[PDB]
Amino acid sequence: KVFGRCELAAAMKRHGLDNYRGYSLGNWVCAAKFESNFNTQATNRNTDGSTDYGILQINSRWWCNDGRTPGSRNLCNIPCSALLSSDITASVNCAKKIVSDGNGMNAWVAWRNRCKGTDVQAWIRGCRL
Ligand code: NA
Repeated sequence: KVFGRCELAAAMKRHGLDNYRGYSLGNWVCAAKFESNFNTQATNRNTDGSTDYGILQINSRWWCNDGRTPGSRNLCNIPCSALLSSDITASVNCAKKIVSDGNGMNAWVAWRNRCKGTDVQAWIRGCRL
């Protein structure tokens, strides 16, 4: 599924991401935009052989099991393919564990490089939220 900007914002808010660990909703929408272009089916391989999955590009090195990342962890206790669903529940619940791990949203390279320190509230402007 390719989400619209306000559609995703509304769904993230319903799932409790707005101001989760202090990150306003615009941060999460900005992160999804530059991680996946709002596409739930996005995948990208990393140099170490792990793979990033879904709208928030969650990595198989730590967070999910894809059967092809030996020596890795599965801290969200899910198969990585669950992160590609049109239903973003699994992605959001796993993202809540990531952002809680001590590094905040700095865990997402695209957030630190393209969202942090910008006007992230612009990403929800015009939405009925
Ligand atoms: Na894994």
